Amino acid sequence: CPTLDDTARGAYPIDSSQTYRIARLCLQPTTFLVKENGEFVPTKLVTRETTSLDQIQGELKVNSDGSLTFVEEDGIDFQPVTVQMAGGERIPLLFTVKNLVASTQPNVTSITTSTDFKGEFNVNGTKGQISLNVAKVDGRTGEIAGTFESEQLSNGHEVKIQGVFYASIEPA
Ligand SMILES: [Ca+2]
Repeated sequence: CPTLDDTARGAYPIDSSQTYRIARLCLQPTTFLVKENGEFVPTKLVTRETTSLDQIQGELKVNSDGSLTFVEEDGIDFQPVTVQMAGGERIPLLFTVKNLVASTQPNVTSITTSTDFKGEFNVNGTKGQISLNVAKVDGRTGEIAGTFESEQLSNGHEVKIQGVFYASIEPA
């Protein structure tokens, strides 16, 4: 995924008289864990091609409490990934956030390094939860970066996916 400029700094103010969108959200997994004996255990990524989900986008709606809700409306729908257990079993997964609806804390006056988005997604047989932890904001450009954690049930397994993300926020 893209990265922020090395001098990126500040907060990204949110004008309550305007409406906003996520123009691009890219999720780059760094870890796939699969439940075995009740424990999420690490697996090795086998897929050599890109595993990132990119181009995710949609409105950021305002709720009655000043929180923002991101509604995914377009983007790459899924990425097929294969991971390998320690003992050699290869497991195909579809990494996705299709139909994501995710909200921030109340009283959004600016996107900062303490902003979080939490929500759920669901597509076909997968039901999932994800948290986006913003870690860096470029207030000039609307670019943000952070880490994410998702949990879902893809292909008969319970899977946790974690990684880094990049996003760009802008007025409608
Ligand atoms: Ca944070």
